[PDB]
Amino acid sequence: AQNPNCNIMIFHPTKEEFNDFDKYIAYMESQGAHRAGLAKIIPPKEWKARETYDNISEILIATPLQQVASGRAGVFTQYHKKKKAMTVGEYRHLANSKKYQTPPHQNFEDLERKYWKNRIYNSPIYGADISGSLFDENTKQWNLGHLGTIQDLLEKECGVVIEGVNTPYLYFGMWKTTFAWHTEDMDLYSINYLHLGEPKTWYVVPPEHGQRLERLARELFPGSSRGCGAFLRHKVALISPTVLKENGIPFNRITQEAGEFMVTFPYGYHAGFNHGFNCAEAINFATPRWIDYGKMASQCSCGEARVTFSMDAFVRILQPERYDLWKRGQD
Ligand SMILES: O=C(O)CNC(=O)C(=O)O
Ligand SMILES: [Mg+2]
Ligand code: NI
Ligand SMILES: [Zn+2]
Repeated sequence: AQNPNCNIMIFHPTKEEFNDFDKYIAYMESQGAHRAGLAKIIPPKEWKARETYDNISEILIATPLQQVASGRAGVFTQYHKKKKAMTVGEYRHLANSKKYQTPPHQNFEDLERKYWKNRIYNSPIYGADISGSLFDENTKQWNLGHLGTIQDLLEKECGVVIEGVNTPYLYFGMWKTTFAWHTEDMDLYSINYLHLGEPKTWYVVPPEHGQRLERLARELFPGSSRGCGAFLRHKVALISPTVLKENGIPFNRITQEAGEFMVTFPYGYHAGFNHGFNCAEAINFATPRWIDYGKMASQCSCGEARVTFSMDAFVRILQPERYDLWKRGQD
């Protein structure tokens, strides 16, 4: 078995190897990459997502989110308070302000220490889930707005034709902006490209150990657990590496820098934070190996997680029994 310790793998495709997306994903899995839950892909040196970022300030963040924390430094929840709309230009200025900017630090490790020590005492502002793309239409390789769609994968593998579309989303982050512990909708893959700015640190639990994380989460957030049988789908809970180590949960960490892709694999729980002002683009995708994870994916039926038009069809076809009760939570 390849990659038996479930380490995060880093790949350096040639421009020749960067032409066929599906084939490269299947290559990485041949080498065991999926066992970690997360992989890094460094694009060929000749490749570019676009010519420059010089004119992005006019993108609108219609609902910036202030991420308010509650709990203790290593075990907290976050709630997203909606703020007034601002442009990317206004957001970048805010991120660079004395109140919100990255503090002085020695290296990524000192900064990680400062994040876990101090996150709860601040409320950084996140521009999340903004439909759109920053890839130039002329970028033919690994363009997240030109991937084959999950609906087309389900059609090719299973023969069924369903409604829905699959498009990317932009994320604008600042120091301390945080993504809570989660897997993707329907335990899909994701791919995330860091277009510009400061790094993003990731934590990930191997898929084969995801239930260990869930059992810890039920112990640490007991009333959330009683309220919903899949409350990590609400994307509100954080658990530090120190706490994970104290409770024997297998995990890994890695820092993504500007110009790099990350792939998350089905049922790979992940969480993380941003080091300073940045812009990432991400989209879900599927492969044939995903289908069985889609069938087995947990769902939020308490009604908090409240998910897409396109996820409806996935639930209807892959989880017909749940269909019913799940759409009661989503209506
Ligand atoms: O970048 C972020 O804020 C969150 N991204 C992801 O969870 C992802 O790409 O799966
Ligand atoms: Mg613009
Ligand atoms: Ni994710
Ligand atoms: Zn729920």
